[PDB]
Amino acid sequence: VKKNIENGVAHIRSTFNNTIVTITDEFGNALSWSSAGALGFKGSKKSTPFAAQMASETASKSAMEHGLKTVEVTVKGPGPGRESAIRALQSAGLEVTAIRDVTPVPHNGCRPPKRRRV
Amino acid sequence: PRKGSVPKRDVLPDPIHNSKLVTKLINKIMLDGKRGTAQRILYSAFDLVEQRSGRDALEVFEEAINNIMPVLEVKARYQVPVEVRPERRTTLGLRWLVNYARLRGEKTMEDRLANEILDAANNTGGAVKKREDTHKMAEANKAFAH
Amino acid sequence: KTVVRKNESLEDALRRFKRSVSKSGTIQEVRKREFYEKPSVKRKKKSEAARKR
RNA sequence: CGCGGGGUGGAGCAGCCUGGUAGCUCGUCGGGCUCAUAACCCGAAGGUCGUCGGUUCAAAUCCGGCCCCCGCAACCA
RNA sequence: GCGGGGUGGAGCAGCCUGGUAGCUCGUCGGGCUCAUAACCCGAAGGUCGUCGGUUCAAAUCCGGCCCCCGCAACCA
RNA sequence: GGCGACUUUCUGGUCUGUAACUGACGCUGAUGUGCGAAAGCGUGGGGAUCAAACAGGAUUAGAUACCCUGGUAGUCCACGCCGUAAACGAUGAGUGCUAAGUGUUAGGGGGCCCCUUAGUGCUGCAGCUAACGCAUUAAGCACUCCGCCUGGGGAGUACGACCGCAAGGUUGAAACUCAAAGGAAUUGACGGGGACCCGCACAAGCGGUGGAGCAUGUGGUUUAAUUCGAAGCAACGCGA
RNA sequence: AAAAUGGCAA
Ligand SMILES: [Mg+2]
Ligand SMILES: [Mg+2]
Ligand SMILES: [Mg+2]
Ligand SMILES: [Mg+2]
Ligand SMILES: [Mg+2]
Ligand SMILES: [Mg+2]
Ligand SMILES: [Mg+2]
Repeated sequence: VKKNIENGVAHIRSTFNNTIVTITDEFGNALSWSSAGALGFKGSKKSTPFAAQMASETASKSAMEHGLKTVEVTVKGPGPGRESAIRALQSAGLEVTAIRDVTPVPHNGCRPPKRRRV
Repeated sequence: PRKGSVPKRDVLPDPIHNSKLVTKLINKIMLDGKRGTAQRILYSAFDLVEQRSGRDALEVFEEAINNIMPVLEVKARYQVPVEVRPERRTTLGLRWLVNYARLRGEKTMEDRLANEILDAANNTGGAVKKREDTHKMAEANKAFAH
Repeated sequence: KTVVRKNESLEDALRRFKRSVSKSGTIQEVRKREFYEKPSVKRKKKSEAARKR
């Protein structure tokens, strides 16, 4: 009934609209996840680093129940909450083995959406 | 559009209690420059609170103000929770005390004030509630603290 | 991949990570390709950037 | 005529099952903020749970009675 | 020939099921603005087509009259 | 016009050096003849992304927009068609001449430096220019040739022709009407432009006005007459 | 975020 994975990878996805944190095992199966919206942060608040911190904390606490003691941080997107989220993971007590940035960069691939004229 | 800060005025210690805060509280109670009425109200209120409390009037006053004064407040810039200035904190405490005393339904102002300070020491005072309300909104805007 | 050093602060490792990301310039690249710009405009911006350098 | 299901702030919707501990969400109502508007934030009010009995330390909760409502059988005077 | 409707200046509810006139706009007074518009605040205005009937009581039901509208007006 | 992963095949042009050869064989270029962004068009194919149109949501007095969520043609390929773009260096082509300083690309020559050739930038004389500016990459000084202009609007319209599947393209008036259209630069003013600064401007506070009654001024209305003047701030307990 | 308009002469 209870998972027992000591080592996992935490994926933090930071966007200007929202920040999402998911803790997964090394295999990549999700153990727990939390978001600013899930914690009830709305609108501008979701972007704020505090919201990201809280999201990281909530996800980490669940991960500790799964028995995760060491976690690897994977960062995606340019959202401001990324910095707080990484600190919050360690503040929760999950060991951060490593930090990596996985934000996707196309080698001149598909066309982007139009620029907003306002 | 302002050159800079202006030096603040100072108050003489209240003769009865040798406390600056007592002098400041008198001034807030005073209306139309009628000092005598304000002093009369505060001293009478202090005697009443002391009698009912069974503790030193200055002691309960200290406890009351401590409960009323707020650590954090929100100022629009969005509302951002900011540390209240120590001098500002005293101002807010005394201001709320007198204002809430006026809101109270006791016939005489001295009775109102004495009840408020006693209730403020109890932490059941309406001025203390104002502090609580100020703290609630500060916690709500914690994300906007930055 | 930046790995947190033994007996090192997580914040220190995060700082090192931030520096490594800055060296990569991956974030910068992502921001450039957030919105489409006309092909001529790209060349103009590139030329302006060269003039800035 | 049977079988099955349900009745809870103005309303919807849990706890019922696995008794003690009516929650949640809108509609409200007053404030704060917004130039503002909206949104958001803060405080306050409104169901004693369909009803009536029994049991029990304690029942919206369980067991019974009763009523209303719903769905399905019954649908060849 | 058979149905439907006629409610503030306008458009539209209330009628089924008698006692209860609503909404949006316009209007009038104030505010805002250099001024106007927009916006904001407050207020007024409908004998319910018209004559009758019934009823304690009629926008509400019932019977005429007038206006308006829809449909039908066929077979040799 | 354009051309940005790599590989191979086919293929054009250019530049340096040398001075084998030829021996003015050059230059421009009406009419022609080709090529020509994007959009569009035809036929066949393909369809990830993006996205005219179109549809919700929002915004707004309205919102046939801006923003959001979707989304068709199109965007892609082949073969035709179209033949236009602020197709711009708003600068036709060939040639020679006329200060310099400096960067870079592909060479050549001689001792990191110097010299030199063809490009590609910046700076800057003489000279030019209405001015801004240009200045060996002339908008300087000269010669050849071609294209083009002669106030604004009507109007790139009408008619005719030609061309195109169509959309349209090319060519291209007049009646009428005006006394001006314009280029550059200057001084102000202004900006939902910027920087630096002030003032109870705001903020932080305290006490009011707007509600009641009354006093007074004014508007309006009234009257035989309600005397005249003041009219946003800067008329309205103002002349009084 | 929204954010319209203002007789011709002098
Ligand atoms: Mg107006
Ligand atoms: Mg095309
Ligand atoms: Mg779109
Ligand atoms: Mg042309
Ligand atoms: Mg050169
Ligand atoms: Mg008044
Ligand atoms: Mg004008």
